[PDB]
Amino acid sequence: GALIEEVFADAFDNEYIRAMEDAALLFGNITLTTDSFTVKPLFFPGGDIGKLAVCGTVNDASMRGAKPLFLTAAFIIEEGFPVEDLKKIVKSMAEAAKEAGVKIVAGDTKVVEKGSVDRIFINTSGIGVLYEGANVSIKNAKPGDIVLISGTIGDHGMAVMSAREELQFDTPIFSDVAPLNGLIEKLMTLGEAIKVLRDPTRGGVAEVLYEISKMSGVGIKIYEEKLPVKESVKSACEFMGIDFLHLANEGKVVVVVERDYAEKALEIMKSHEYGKDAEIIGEVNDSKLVTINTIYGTSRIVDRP
Amino acid sequence: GALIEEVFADAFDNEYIRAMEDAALLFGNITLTTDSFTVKPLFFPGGDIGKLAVCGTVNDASMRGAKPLFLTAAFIIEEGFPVEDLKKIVKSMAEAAKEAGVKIVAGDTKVVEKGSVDRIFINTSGIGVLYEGANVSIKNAKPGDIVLISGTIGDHGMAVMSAREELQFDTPIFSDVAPLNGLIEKLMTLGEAIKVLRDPTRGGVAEVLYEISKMSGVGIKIYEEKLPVKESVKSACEFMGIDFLHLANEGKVVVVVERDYAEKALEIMKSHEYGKDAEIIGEVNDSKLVTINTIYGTSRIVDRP
Amino acid sequence: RRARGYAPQPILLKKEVKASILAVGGFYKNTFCMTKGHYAFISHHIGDLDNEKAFNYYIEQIERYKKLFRVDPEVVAHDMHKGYLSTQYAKSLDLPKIEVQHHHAHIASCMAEHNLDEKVIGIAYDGTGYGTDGNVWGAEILVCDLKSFERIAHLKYKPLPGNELAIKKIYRTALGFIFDNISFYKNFVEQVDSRELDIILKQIDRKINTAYVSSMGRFFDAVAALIGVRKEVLFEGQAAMELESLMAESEEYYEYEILKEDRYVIDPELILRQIYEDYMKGFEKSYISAKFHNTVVNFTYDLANLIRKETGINKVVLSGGSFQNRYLLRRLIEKLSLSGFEVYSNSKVPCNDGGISLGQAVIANKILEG
Ligand SMILES: [Fe+3]
Ligand SMILES: [Mg+2]
Ligand SMILES: [Mg+2]
Repeated sequence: GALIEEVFADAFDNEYIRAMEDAALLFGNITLTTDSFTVKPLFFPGGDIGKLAVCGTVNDASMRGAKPLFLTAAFIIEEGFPVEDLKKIVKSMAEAAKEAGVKIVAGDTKVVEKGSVDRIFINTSGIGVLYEGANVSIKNAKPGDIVLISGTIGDHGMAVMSAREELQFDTPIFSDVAPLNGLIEKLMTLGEAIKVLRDPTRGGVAEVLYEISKMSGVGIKIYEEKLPVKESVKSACEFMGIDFLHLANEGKVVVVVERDYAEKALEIMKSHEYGKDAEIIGEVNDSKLVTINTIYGTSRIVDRP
Repeated sequence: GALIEEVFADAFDNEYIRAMEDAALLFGNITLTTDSFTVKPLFFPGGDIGKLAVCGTVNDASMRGAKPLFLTAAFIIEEGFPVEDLKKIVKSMAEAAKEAGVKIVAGDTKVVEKGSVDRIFINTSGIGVLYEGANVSIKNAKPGDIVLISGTIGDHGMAVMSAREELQFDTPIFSDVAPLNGLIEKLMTLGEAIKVLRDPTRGGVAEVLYEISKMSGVGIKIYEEKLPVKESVKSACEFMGIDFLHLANEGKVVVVVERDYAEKALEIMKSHEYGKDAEIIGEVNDSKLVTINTIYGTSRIVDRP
Repeated sequence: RRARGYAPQPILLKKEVKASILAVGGFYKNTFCMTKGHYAFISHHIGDLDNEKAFNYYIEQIERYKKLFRVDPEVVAHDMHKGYLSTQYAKSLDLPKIEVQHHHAHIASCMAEHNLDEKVIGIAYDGTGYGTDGNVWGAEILVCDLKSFERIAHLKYKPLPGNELAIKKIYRTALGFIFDNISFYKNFVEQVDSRELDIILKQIDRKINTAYVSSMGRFFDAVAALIGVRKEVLFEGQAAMELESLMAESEEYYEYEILKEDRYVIDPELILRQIYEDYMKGFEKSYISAKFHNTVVNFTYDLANLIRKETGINKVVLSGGSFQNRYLLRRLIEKLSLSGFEVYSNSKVPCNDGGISLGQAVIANKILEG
């Protein structure tokens, strides 16, 4: 019941906030985002808090149809946090910024008493610049649009779950942490035909679709058979009765496009290193509902996390 | 302690980081800064973590001779933190932003398990727009330039320490937390003549002078009988063995100006509500040394905190 | 103070210098030292390095000594303390750096004088020096050669509330020393301003601007404050000297206890109790002082014997500013000598911080060639 985001929305109420975008669009051409990173454990299969802190903000800074350029990095560190772990985190941050073609230009470091923070938190903010004819917003979905996902669903969520709760599986699960600004850059070739871009992080794919529905004032239909998911994630969830639609991702983007450009958007993704498992997964409805079709045509509402 | 900001310097080595500025100057035009706020208590005489979170960033975004416009706010909150405490913090933020002529345009909110954060941490990032002909930097000082301070030295540092540790003095000490963007704007009438602006936050005035010294390649002489201090702070320090130059300030700016324009800079500070106590406190020399002249002219070197 | 008529004459070394070394010295009573050949070129007295005219003078002389003796430094040796000017100047130089612990330097400055190059019992007593554990040292017994040191004995750490303020207002030093046993010193503590006291006790409790000290200088200050010699000084060590002058002739001492854990430790507060009891009984300052001096002499003697027993080492080095105390030096040399020790102290350079740079030089030299 974190109705803290309701208190936030009341006090900082304005056009930018009401919009509920991945990033604010300022001056018409530059974008601004911020995110905190509180993941435990700090080091997990496929990544760490450092790579996460960069990628997430690089991603958020692109979701508006933008090339991310500059980042801030704020570190809040526990007294006596092992410095060799810190060197590893910082290194991972350096590597991710380099791959993303981004630079950390400002920052802060605060050290707090032992026990005032579990080891280390990191906040990053990001600045990006909009491409020529970019118009990407959670408000932009119209009925008839196609919904795509850039790759498999539920990697990160299940990976940190597995490491954090010591759950052994038949196959180890790795996090999908990646900067997607390169993939987004190739998508933004399609200009205005790209309508919505969002990374399904906290709350997974399900939450994104609902956010698209709420803000665009539309519905979304997805197809069970068309949803990409690694077998390791599939059976891990099937063992615990979890819906992978609710697990977080950190190397994926949900894309809404014009009907005629969907085939092109898929091929643009499939020809990119982080887009090999991309699929057309659904369609934007007239209904203000979020529904999933199984094999043979059995419709049911997607439940909210 | 400060072995951490060292790791920060080496792995994020670029042209912006190495400049060690209050805020990065991007596109030759906009400023970018971030800062985290971890102060205890959350509510103290003359302000709170909310006012502080906004004012500190508004100020840093202004420090390159710029107008602050847009802020981000990120919250890391401990599970079970009283919502009534949070409304009050957030209200102070919205009022501060209102005063500084600024908007919170993007944010984040994270809830963590009990004992993982001590109540609430806030990070704020900010962007501002540079004024015309504004060339303000930590590197810009030169032999002959005049050093000035916006007001009384040490108010915040002592106020918070006094509230936290419950230290009883003859006169209670109140924080100086205030948005200085307005004073900065009226100061920027003399663009180009203004060389350095920096708020003497953690580390005090002493640290600011050492930061100007290292980065401009200059020495700074200050004079004791010219330093503005509140009587209650003078006394508080005298009872504890503490140099008021080492204490944090949150409503002050240290300004470095061309000799000829120094007088006009003081006058316009005196005509603003946050610069009535302002004074000319010394000058820039080629000695590469930071010194203080006590009553009867004794040239002690200023101690680094 | 080694200056006119002694400087710029060097200190002669037995083995020739491996590589040219500049030792920057410390803070108080600064001298620098340049090595070349069989000579360590220690500077004349420069003074306390805390002001512009002192620093300029310091710079100019380094350059002047280079020209006068054709020395070009290949490595800088500095004190571990991060706040000394001598340390910052050593930081700014584009040379490799060797940091040396203050009291290790003291002991080595005496060793250089007698051309010693073996593990010795180093008794370093002074006011302040930055220790490797981050705390203030000054009442140390070390097992050291010129390469490294092991810390075998010290006094129990006491809070020094307000730092430099407590060194001026030495009644504050007394408060830190007696802190965890306040109620016993009722008469002295009652005469502390109620507002200031509350602040001081909070300073200690919450660790605000309060260093933990092991220090012979501070020990003396606490005694001087408790027994009404002086509440406030005009210079560091003023109470120390006055306490030595007023002392009477006596053999009496106080009961002390040597607790062994990780290393040998002595609680000074345990000695202050008896001191205060004597003062409350109306005993003469002169008598108390004499007893206190003998207590120090006796516990240092007993500590030397214990260390000799466990290690086999028979050479004792006496250095640090405290040994400017004539009684403390004479008496300790004799007590130890009459017990079989080979005892060494400073003569060519001071036992105070004036001797630091010579010790810095020879330690950094052993490090390089070794
Ligand atoms: Fe010393
Ligand atoms: Mg996002
Ligand atoms: Mg600043």
